[PDB]
Amino acid sequence: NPIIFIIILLTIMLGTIIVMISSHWLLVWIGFEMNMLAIIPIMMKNHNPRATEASTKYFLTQSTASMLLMMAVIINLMFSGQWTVMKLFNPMASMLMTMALAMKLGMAPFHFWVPEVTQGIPLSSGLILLTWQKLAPMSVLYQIFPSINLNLILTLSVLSILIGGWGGLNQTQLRKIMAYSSIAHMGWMTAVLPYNPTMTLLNLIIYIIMTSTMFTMFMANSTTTTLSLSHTWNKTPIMTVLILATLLSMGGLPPLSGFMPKWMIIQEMTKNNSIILPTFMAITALLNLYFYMRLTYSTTLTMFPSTNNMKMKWQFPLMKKMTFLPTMVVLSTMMLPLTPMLSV
Amino acid sequence: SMVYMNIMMAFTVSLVGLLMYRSHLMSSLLCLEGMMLSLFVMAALTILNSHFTLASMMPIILLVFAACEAALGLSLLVMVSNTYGTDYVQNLNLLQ
Amino acid sequence: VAAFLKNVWAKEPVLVASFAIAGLAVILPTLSPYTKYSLMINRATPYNYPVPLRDDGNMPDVPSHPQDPQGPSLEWLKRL
Amino acid sequence: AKTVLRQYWDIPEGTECHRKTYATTSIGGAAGLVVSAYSVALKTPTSFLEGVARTGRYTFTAAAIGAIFGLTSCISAQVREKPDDPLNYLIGGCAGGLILGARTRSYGIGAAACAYMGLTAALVKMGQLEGWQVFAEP
Amino acid sequence: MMLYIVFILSVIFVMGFVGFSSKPSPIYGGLGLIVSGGVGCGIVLNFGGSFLGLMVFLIYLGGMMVVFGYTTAMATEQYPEIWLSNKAVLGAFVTGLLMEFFMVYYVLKDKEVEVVFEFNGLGDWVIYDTGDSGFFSEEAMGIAALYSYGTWLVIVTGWSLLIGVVVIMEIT
Amino acid sequence: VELPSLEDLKVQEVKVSSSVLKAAAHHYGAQCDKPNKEFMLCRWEEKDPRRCLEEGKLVNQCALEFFRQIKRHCAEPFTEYWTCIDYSGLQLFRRCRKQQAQFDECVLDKLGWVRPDLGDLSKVTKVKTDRPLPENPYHSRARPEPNPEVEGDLKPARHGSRLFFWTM
Amino acid sequence: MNLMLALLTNFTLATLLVIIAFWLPQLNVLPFSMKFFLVAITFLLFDLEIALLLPLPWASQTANLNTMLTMALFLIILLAVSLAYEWTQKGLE
Amino acid sequence: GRATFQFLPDEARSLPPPKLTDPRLAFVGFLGYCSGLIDNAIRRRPVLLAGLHRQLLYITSFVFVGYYLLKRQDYMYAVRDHDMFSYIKSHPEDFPEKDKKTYGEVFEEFHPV
Amino acid sequence: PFFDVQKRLGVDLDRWMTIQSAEQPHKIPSRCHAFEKEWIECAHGIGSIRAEKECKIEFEDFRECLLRQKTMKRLHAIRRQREKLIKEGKYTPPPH
Repeated sequence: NPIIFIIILLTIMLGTIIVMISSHWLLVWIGFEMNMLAIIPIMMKNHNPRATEASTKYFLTQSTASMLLMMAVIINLMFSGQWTVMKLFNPMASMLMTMALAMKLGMAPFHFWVPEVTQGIPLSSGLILLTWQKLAPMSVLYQIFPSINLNLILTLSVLSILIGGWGGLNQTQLRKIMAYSSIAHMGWMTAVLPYNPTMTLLNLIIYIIMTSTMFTMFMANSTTTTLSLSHTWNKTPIMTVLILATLLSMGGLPPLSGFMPKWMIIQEMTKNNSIILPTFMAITALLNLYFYMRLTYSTTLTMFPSTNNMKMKWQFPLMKKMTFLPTMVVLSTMMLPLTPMLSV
Repeated sequence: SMVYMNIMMAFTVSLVGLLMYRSHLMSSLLCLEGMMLSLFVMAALTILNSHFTLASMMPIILLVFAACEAALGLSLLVMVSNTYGTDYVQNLNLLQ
Repeated sequence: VAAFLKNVWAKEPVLVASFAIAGLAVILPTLSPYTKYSLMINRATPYNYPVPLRDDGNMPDVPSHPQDPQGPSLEWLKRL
Repeated sequence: AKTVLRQYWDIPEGTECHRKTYATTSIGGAAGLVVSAYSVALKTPTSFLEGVARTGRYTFTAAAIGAIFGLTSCISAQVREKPDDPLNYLIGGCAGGLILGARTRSYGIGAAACAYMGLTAALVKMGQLEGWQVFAEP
Repeated sequence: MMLYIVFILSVIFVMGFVGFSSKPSPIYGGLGLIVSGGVGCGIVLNFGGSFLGLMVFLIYLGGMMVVFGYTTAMATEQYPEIWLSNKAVLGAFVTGLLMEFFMVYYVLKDKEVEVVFEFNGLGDWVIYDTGDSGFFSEEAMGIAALYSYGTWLVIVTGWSLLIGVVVIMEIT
Repeated sequence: VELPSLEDLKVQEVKVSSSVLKAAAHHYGAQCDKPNKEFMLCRWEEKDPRRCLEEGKLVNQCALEFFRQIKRHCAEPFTEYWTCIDYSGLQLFRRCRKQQAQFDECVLDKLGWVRPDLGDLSKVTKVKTDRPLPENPYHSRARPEPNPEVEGDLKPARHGSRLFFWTM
Repeated sequence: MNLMLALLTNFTLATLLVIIAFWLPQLNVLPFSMKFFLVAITFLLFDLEIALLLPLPWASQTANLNTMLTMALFLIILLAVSLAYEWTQKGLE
Repeated sequence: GRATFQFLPDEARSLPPPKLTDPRLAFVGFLGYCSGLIDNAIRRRPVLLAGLHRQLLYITSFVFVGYYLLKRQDYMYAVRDHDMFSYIKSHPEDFPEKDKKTYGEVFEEFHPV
Repeated sequence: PFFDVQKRLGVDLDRWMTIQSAEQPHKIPSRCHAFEKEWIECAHGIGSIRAEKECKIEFEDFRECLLRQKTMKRLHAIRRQREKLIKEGKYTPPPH
């Protein structure tokens, strides 16, 4: 078990390398085919039947998310037959390209693909592995880019933040609260992509870091919202300020660095005179903070820490590269004169 | 030609309401491997007549992963029936 | 470890013989010079048609007569 | 399709109120068809005459509001002074919303029906007037 | 034995999918696939390629279908039934079955029906379109699978098959 | 496009059977060598076998006299030689090994020819300059023109990154 | 054109005889077991990687050989390493 | 943009460089000075001016990274401006030579109150 | 995104199983082999944004090589040029 637990973990990133390093439609077929075969035993380890009744819902979704891709691949074999990763030379194929590929980056359609998976998994350790599946198909879209029907890609993005802004008003499961708002940032970096595909990854990098800090701060004891009442006066009061340092940043306020892509997202989006569409998104992003307020009101205000059981013992977790993470996640908004020069 | 039109309707046995529904859940996974050979042949039409001679490995290496993907999800339905005895996709407890 | 080959060959004498055929099979293609005769023949099998070329001045070698000593010598095999 | 909207802004211009709303009820007649599709698949299994969905009559609401959506224009765009103006096209928003106020009764739902539906109507002819584009390109 | 012998198998191959498209009490679903893929193997055996289709008997029709047929006995231990002997099965079997001949009914049976539904004429020998003759090397299609230039595929695909065993060496 | 007439057709095709055509098959091309390799350049180097129709008759004409030559002088051990290989099955060249010497005793003797053991069907040659080489090939319409580049001089930023306020 | 007229006699002969066998000359007027499942899955794994092993005799009349030599031996390695980890647990088989 | 898969090419030798003692290189690591204090503050140090080896090498991390990061950043605007000027220099019809007129021609609106 | 490791370090992952005319292990061409060799020559230094507006021609006959579309449209209407006059004579040609 502990030898191959690295080996299974090793081949996941081996999959997404082959997605990035190829000029061939059949290798990128294989690429996130073997990824979908490498995620399954991570879901299992304690062999609980709820984990099995979550992975199989995860399974046959991504099976079709594989198998629909190849149906697009044989069309531009019948249409000019070249296999370089380029324009698809058929709008009937590019339609079949994107809205199959959008399953693995789950949009406003394919609703319960995200929450029903992430809720019900006992492994709340991670399950940060669902950032890799946010990383691999974005590394195809940078190359599909100059042949899209241009209306389908923006329609899924306007709907993306519309449902994600609504989902967590009806929630206590902080996994589902973090399952939602993963639709939110995946609407923005699609909505840039017709206008300068560079600086899309700027939204991608900031989203990785502010989700990496979130579950590592959730790996103290908390899995339920009212369980985040009983740690300030029980586990550690130092965690209570630090969790307020991130939930307010990821809402996007300008003195923190969570606002930083949405600062730059308009400088690109206008100057190409699309005005009514960024205004509808930024006003929707107001609702992205009322998840966090009404959640930060619970942990930072000492809301009745009952159940007398005092932790006089020390803590030994594995906070691996943890304390160096919210130093570019708060105070980096002055520290990006050109993030669009090293990445772009 | 008409040999491309059929088979192209034969690809539309991947009807999604008959791909995860209803119960006797093996009938769902049935047409998944049944969605294979609608792509093994349809590729092998155009590769063969237009004498490519190099992409012959492509439908062969297709069927390598086609059973290998089909090998995985069949195992989990045993693990469904390990604690239950029947598949019955109307089984639902873990909600969203 | 010297009796380790004599306390398993008197214990499980099946896979012991397999590893000896796992051996003596990887090593020997890099040893005897009967190989690279395998390469000289497998390249000198004519499938397609040898199309001639156009002369312009030179003529470095090989005039039009096929039975002239103008090309290589693969006729060692018939003498072999 | 975009052939319907291409047949909308070109010919009538307030006039020809016989075929104005005949081109304008089709969008309203097609709009309830989309929500009827989810009302049988997301809402649970209905009676033995599917589609037999939960409240029903969604097309019966949608085709009526889309009928009066062009009708209140081509009457008022004919009778006041004969342009299409933001003040002129404002009037179609209020009473067209109150079918959703008449059905599913008022004082909490129909009271906002004239409220929100009118302001979003007047921006449309304002939108084509100043040269605005939603989906532009360089 | 006529000229239309290739196309007439393809239409039969369409209907093998419809035989299990609803719910054929899934033991006959195996008998929906063997009838299909064998005819599907017949379609590949035209056009030059002999070897590449016959393996689908071994690797899939002898390979996947047996293990497929090895299930639905170790699970689903209820009482099965012959399909079409109910009203839950035949409720849609005829619906796409009419269109399968209706698609053929006017693609070319009229003179010009019409513009985009009459582009492909039925027959007659342009379905093959394989002249002129070839070589004595192979089919070819005979020198088709090579451990020349494609080697990066084999090291990846073989190593993917290895870790497939380990995931099934565990939980089950 | 255009096609040549029904004339320059109906020339004397060698109406022989396939076994008697593969009977000799070895002394045939090993001594003619003038129109055939020129016809190969006429087909391989230059495509469109419609400017290339003439020498297909020339190599055909040489084979006409060729079987007429072997018929007049030594044909009795030839006629028995394709007799045994007519007894069919894969047309092996070791079943009729015995009768080969009775044919081949006089091909080097009566009319005096060669036994091309292994030197034939190899060793790519050159032939002769006969016709103009088809430069400016089949269409070769244009390249067309590329787009110009910049060489310049790598200076740093004019005032530095010029983004919103961002002095340096 | 008899392939296809070659087996049609063979299959019409079998279905004929049953009618003289089962028909007209008669006229009378599951528990699950895990150890019996994992061998079928194990077989199909070694059933795939012999089909990739399959194109060998055409892969000898070829170009430079040590590419085809050292790589074809590698599939047997992956077929054999797969045994050894599975050899650590076979069950009552 | 040619010669890909490079962190920074060998065409980047004409850089001043973006040297030390800028406030950014001061700032890159200034947060790292605050960062290592938090690493004490998580695991109940409780010192907050702790052992120097944990109090250091957060400083050594960002400072070498930040200087090695700024080298391509000034290069990237430079190569962005390196391409722009020639296309400005070419196509004179795409860059009109406008005539400047003084404030004797302009008759603006004119709107007083 | 496309990091292109194979450009700096000079090995090919594949790069050979890419187009219709690259390797052909015993020099056996394809049916539309003659138009690949022309269509690549058109837009090589072109940055693909004017290629859909500059070359525009060698892509067309190449695309119609792969289908023989209007050739099949031209040949089918011969069955309406003749073959509606079946009983109206015009055997044309007599055998052989």
